Amino acid sequence: AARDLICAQKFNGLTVLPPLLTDEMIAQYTSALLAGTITSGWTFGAGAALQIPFAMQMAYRFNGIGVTQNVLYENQKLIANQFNSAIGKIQDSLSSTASALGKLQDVVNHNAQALNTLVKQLSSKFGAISSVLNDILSRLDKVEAEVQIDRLITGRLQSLQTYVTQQLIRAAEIRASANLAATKMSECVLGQSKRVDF
Amino acid sequence: STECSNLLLQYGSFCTQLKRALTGIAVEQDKNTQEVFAQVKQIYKTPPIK
Amino acid sequence: MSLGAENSVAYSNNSIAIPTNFTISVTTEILPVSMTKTSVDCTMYICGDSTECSNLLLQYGSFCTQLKRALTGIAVEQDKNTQEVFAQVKQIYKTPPIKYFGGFNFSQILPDPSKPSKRSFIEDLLFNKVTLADAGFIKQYGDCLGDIAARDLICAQKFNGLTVLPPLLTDEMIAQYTSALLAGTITSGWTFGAGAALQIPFAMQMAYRFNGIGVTQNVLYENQKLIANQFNSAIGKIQDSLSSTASALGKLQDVVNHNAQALNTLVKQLSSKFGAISSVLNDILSRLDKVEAEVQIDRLITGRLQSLQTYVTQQLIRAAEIRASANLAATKMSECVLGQSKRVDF
Amino acid sequence: TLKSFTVEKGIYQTSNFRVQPTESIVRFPNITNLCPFHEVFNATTFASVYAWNRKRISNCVADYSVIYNFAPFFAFKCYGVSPTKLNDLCFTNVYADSFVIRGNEVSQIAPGQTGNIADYNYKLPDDFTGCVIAWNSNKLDSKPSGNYNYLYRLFRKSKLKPFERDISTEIYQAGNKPCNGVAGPNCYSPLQSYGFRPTYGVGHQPYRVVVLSFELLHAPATVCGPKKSTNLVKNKCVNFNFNGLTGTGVLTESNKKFLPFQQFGRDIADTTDAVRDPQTLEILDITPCSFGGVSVITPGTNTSNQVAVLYQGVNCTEVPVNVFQTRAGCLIGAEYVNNSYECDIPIGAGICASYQTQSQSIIAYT
Amino acid sequence: RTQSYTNSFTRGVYYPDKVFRSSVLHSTQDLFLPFFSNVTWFHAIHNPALPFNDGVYFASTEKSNIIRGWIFGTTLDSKTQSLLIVNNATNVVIKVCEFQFCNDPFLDVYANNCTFEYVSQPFLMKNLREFVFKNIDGYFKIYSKHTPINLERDLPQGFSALEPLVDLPIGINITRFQTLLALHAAAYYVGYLQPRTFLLKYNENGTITDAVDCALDPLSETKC
Ligand SMILES: *[C@@H]1O[C@H](CO)[C@@H](O)[C@H](O)[C@H]1NC(C)=O
Ligand SMILES: *[C@@H]1O[C@H](CO)[C@@H](O)[C@H](O)[C@H]1NC(C)=O
Ligand SMILES: *[C@@H]1O[C@H](CO)[C@@H](O)[C@H](O)[C@H]1NC(C)=O
Ligand SMILES: *[C@@H]1O[C@H](CO)[C@@H](O)[C@H](O)[C@H]1NC(C)=O
Ligand SMILES: *[C@@H]1O[C@H](CO)[C@@H](O)[C@H](O)[C@H]1NC(C)=O
Ligand SMILES: *[C@@H]1O[C@H](CO)[C@@H](O)[C@H](O)[C@H]1NC(C)=O
Ligand SMILES: *[C@@H]1O[C@H](CO)[C@@H](O)[C@H](O)[C@H]1NC(C)=O
Repeated sequence: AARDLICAQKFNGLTVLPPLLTDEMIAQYTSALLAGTITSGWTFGAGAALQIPFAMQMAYRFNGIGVTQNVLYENQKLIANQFNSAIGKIQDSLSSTASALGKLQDVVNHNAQALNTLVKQLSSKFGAISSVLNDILSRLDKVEAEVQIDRLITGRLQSLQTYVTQQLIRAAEIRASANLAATKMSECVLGQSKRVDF
Repeated sequence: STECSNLLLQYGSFCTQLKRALTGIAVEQDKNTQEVFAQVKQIYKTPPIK
Repeated sequence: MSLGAENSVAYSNNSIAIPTNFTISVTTEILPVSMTKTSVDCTMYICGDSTECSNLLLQYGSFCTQLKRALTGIAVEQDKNTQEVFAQVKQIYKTPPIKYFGGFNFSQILPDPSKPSKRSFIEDLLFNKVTLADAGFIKQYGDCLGDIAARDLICAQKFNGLTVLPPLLTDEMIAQYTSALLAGTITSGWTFGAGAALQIPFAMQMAYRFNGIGVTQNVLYENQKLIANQFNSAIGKIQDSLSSTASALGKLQDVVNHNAQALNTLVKQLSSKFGAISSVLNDILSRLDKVEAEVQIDRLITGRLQSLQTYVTQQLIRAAEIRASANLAATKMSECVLGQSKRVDF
Repeated sequence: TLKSFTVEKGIYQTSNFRVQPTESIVRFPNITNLCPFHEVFNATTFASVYAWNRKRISNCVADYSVIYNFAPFFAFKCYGVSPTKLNDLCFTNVYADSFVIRGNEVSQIAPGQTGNIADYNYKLPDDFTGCVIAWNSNKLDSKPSGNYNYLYRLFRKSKLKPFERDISTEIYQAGNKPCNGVAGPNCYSPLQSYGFRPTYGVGHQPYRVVVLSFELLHAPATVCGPKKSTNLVKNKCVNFNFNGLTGTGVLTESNKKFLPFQQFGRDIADTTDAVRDPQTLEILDITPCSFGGVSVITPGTNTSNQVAVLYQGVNCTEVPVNVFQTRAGCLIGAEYVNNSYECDIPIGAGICASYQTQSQSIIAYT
Repeated sequence: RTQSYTNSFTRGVYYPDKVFRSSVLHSTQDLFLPFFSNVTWFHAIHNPALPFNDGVYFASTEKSNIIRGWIFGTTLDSKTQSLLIVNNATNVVIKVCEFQFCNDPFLDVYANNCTFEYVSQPFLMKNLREFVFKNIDGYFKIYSKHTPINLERDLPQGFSALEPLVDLPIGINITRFQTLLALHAAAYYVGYLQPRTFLLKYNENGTITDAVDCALDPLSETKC
C-alpha cells in the first residue's frame, strides 16, 4: 500500500527498544499482589503471608477507620452487594466512556509526535541550497559542498539536541509519577492508609 | 555519506553524550517499572474455591 | 527471567495463622543529598587570555552571565539541601558517659574520641568505601604549578577555567549533627523532635515502640535480652556486610562519577575544530590575517559556547534530581528518626 | 558586575585575577643562509606541465618581500596561510613547482579541482597549505609562428594522485586493437602542443605558474624567516615564540624523556605542554602563570561601604594580580575572631563573615 | 623460493606522530598492520617481484647479517629512479640511482642521474629487526625497530613500537619491491598494511606499551 510512519522513522536511524518485562510478567505481578491482598490482608507486605478469612480481614479494616467490627458482621450482605455494584459500575464506565485514560494516551502521543518532528526536520534546508546530501555532493565541488553540508550538519545536530533535552525533562516527570505509583502500591495495596485523600 | 561522516568527526563527542543520555533514559524506564511492580517476593496464587 | 518462587497460601473460611516468635531486622537505606559545586569561567575556557577572542566574545551578549547565574544557583542549592537534611536538631545533645541502654550496644554508631574527626566506626567504613575524585575543594594550584610525575586531569581542568567550590558544612560538622541526632534519639525518644528533650529509659522507650505496632508491652519486658541480642547481631551483620560487600554504595559513587565525567568531557571538547582549520587559537591568530582568523575564531567560539551550554543544561537536570532525593531524605529524617511511622515500606 | 548602584549583603563573584607577562622571548634556529627564490622566480625557461620541476628549499632564511620584486604578478594566492604573516612563523621544508599553462587552466591549480591539468598533469591534495603564484608571459613564452616547446597530457588510463609525475611517452589506445607502437587508427600521442601566438585572446595566453608548498612543523625547522632571537629566561611568566607558535606561560626545566625525533608534547585539551628549545637541545615545561577567582564580601550599601575580598583557591603568598587563610582560599579585609555565631555570609569550609560592633568592622569566624 | 605462513602475533605498531604523550590512551587512524594477520615467510636459497600494496611490513630474524637493502618501484630494470640501499660495515647510503642489476641480487665480498645520498649511523648492528614502508601523497616513510628476541622460533609476542628514521622527500608509483642477498640462506617476513583504526596506550615515560585493533573482534570494538 503506502509507506508507514514507523518505517520512515526506522530508515533514518530512529529505533524503539522493547521493555525488559513483558505484559504477561506485569500481569503475573499484579495477580500475585491481588492474591496476597485477598488471602492474607496486609500481612504479606511485612513478612510471611498469614491467612485470614476475608470477613475477618474486612472487620479489621472497619476497626482501622473507627467503626466497631459488629457493624460489618451485622451488615455483611449489604456491604458485599455494594462492593459488587460498584465493581459493575466500573465495568460499565470502562465499557462506555474512554476519556478517563487520557494520561497514558498523552504519554503515547508525546513520544509519537517527538519522533515525527525529528523525522520531519530532515526536510529543512537550514540556509543551504538543498536538504539532500547527494544533490549537494553532485552539484557542487568539494569546498562548496563542505560549506552546505556543514550548515546541514549544524541544523540537524541542533534539532537532535533539542529532542534529547525534551526527552530528559519528560523522563524526569515520568520518574516522579512512577515514584508516586510505587508509594501508592506500598501504602494503599500492602497496607491501610490513614492519610486523608491518599 | 562518507564526506558528511568525516565532517561530523570534527565536532567532538556531542553524539556520545546524546547516546549516553538516551541510554540512561532507557535504563531508567525499566527501573521505574521494576520499582513499581516487583514489590512482592513470591508469586502467590488464589485457591480454586472462590 | 524468573519473577520469584511460586507460592499458594492455604486460604479457608475458618482458618488463621498467628506468629509465635519474631525477629529484629536492621536494614540500610542510602540516599544522595548533595553533589559537587562547580564554577566555570567562560573567558578563559573559550578564549584562554586572547584579547581578539575576548573582543569577539563580547558580541554574543550575556550568555555567560546566565550560565554563571545557573551554576551559582546550583551551588547555593547544594548547601541548602545539606542544611535541610542534616540541620534539623536545635541543640547538640551529648550522650552521658555511662553507656548502658538496656543491653542495646550502640558503640558502632556512637562516635569515639580517638580519631580527630569524631566519626563512628560505620561512618569510617562508609567514608573509606566511597572513593572520591579529590577535586578542587582542597586547593591544588601550588601542586599543579609543580610538574611532578604526569599531568593530572584535575590540573587540566583547573588550567582551563573549571573550578570546584568547597561545601559550607565540613565533614565533622555533619558528624556532629548526626551524633546529636543519635544522642537525642537514644536518650529522649521522639520527644526531642516535638519540643524539649524529655529523658526516658531505653527499655521503656522500646516498650512504647512495641505498643506503637500493636504488640502488648509485656512482650518486650519478658523478652528483653533476646531482643537486645538480636539487635546486636543485626548491627554486627551490618558491620560485616560493610566490610565485605562493596557494591551497596553505588548511588553516591554514581554521583561522584557523573560530575567527574562531565568535567572530563568539557576538557576534551577543547581539542575539536568545529569546522575550523585548527583547535589551537594562537595558530589561527599567527597563520592568518584579521578577517579569516575572525571567521575561524567565530567557529571555535560557537562550538565552545554550545558545549558549555550543554554542560549547564545537564547540570540543571541533575540538580533537580538531587533536590528531589534530598527532599525525600529530609522527610525520612523527620518521620523515621524523629518519630515512628505507620506508613508501609516507608 | 551587578548593573546596580546599590548592592545587598552577601558574597559576589566579580572577576578573575591574572598575572601579566613581563618580558618577551623569541627562540629561532641559528641559520644565516638565504633561500634561493631568485633562481626559482627568475629563470629563462620553465619546464612543461607533465614534467614539472620540483625544487627543495631548506637550511636558509626566507624573505617573502622580494617575490613581488622578482616577478610581475597580482595575487599571491595562498590557501592554508596568509601572505602578510609568512615572515613571522616558519616551516620545515618549502617546495617550488614551476610550469607554464594557458589562462583557462589557472583555476584548476587549486585543491579539489578536476579537468585536464588537474586530472592528468598536476593534482594538488585536499589538505594543501601553500601559495599559488601565476602571471602572464606573452612576451617570453610565445612566438608568431607558434610555441611548441610546452606539452600537455590529455589521455591517460586513470586520474593522477596528488604530487605525482608522468614522463613516459607511450602510444595511447582506446580500443580493442593494440597500437603496438604505431600511431594509426584509434591511436593517439598523449603529448599535444599549446601552440602559443600573441594574436590569441586573453584567455589563451601563456601563464607562468609557481606553486609554493609549505609543510607544517613536525621535524626540526630548516627554513625560518627573518627574526632576531632573544635570550631565554625561566621561572617567570613571559611571552614565548618557539619556532612560530606563540603563547604566555612559565618555562621551567623538564624531566620529560623525549625521544630524539620528538619536538613537542601535547596535553589532553590539545595544548603544547612541553617544548624543545631550537638553540640548545633542552626540554622545557610550559605552565600558565598564577590565576584564580575573586569574590567580594560585603554588607549592604545601606549599612557600609567596607568590603572583604576572597581570593578563591589560592595560597596567598602568591596573591597579587588582616590576612586569614581558609580552605576556600584566603581572606583579606576580615579579622578572624575566636568566637562562634550563626552564619551571616557563607564563605567556605565552615567559615562565615559578619558585621559586628565588637567601631564597626567585618569579622570572620567559624 | 620456499614459502610458508606465520601468524603476525600483535606486531607492526609504529609511532604515528612526533608528539610526546604520556599516561593517555590515544585513537589514531592510519595504515596499520592488523593484529593476528597472515604474514608470509620466505626462505631464500633460490624470484618474481613482490607487490607493494598500500604499504609493506618487513621483518628479518637473521644473526649472520645477510639481508641488505631493497629496491622499490615498478619495473626495476633501469629506465626509472627506483631506490637503492646498501648496509655494510661502512656507511648506509640510500640512493635513488638506477643500476640495471641482475635478477638475483647477491652481494660480493671478495649510475645515471642521482639525487639522494644520505649517510648516517649503521642500521644493522637475537637481532630481530622491523621495517614499515609507506607511500602517502608522494612521501616515502620508513620506520624501524630492533628487538633482542630470546627464543628464535617465530614472531614473538609482546610489543615493540617502531620509530621513524628516514623520510624521503619524493616517490611516485611504487607497485613492486624486491630484496637482496649476500654470498661469499636469507629468511624474511612480509606483511601488508591496511587502513585500520588503533587505540594506542602510552606509559608514564611516553613509550607505547599496548594497543587495541578496533576491528578485530567485537570485544576490541567494545574496548575502543
Ligand atoms: C466455607 O468453606 C467450605 C470449604 O470450602 C465450604 O464448603 C463452605 O460452603 C464455605 N462456607 C460458605 C458459607 O460458603
Ligand atoms: C558491645 O559492648 C561491649 C561493652 O559492653 C563492648 O566491649 C563491645 O565492643 C561492643 N560490641 C562491639 C561489636 O563493638
Ligand atoms: C647554534 O647554536 C648551538 C648552541 O648554541 C651550536 O651548537 C650550533 O653549532 C649553532 N649553529 C650554528 C649554525 O651556528
Ligand atoms: C634575472 O636574471 C638575469 C641574469 O642574472 C638578469 O639579467 C635579470 O635582470 C634578472 N631579472 C630580474 C627581474 O631581476
Ligand atoms: C599553603 O597553605 C598551607 C595552609 O596553611 C600552609 O601550611 C602552606 O605553608 C602553604 N604553602 C606555601 C605558603 O607555600
Ligand atoms: C594464510 O594463507 C594461506 C593461503 O592459502 C593459508 O594456507 C594459511 O592457512 C593461512 N594461515 C592461517 C589461516 O593462519
Ligand atoms: C620509566 O623509566 C624509569 C627510569 O628508567 C623506570 O624506573 C620506570 O620503571 C619506567 N616506567 C615504566 C617502564 O613503566
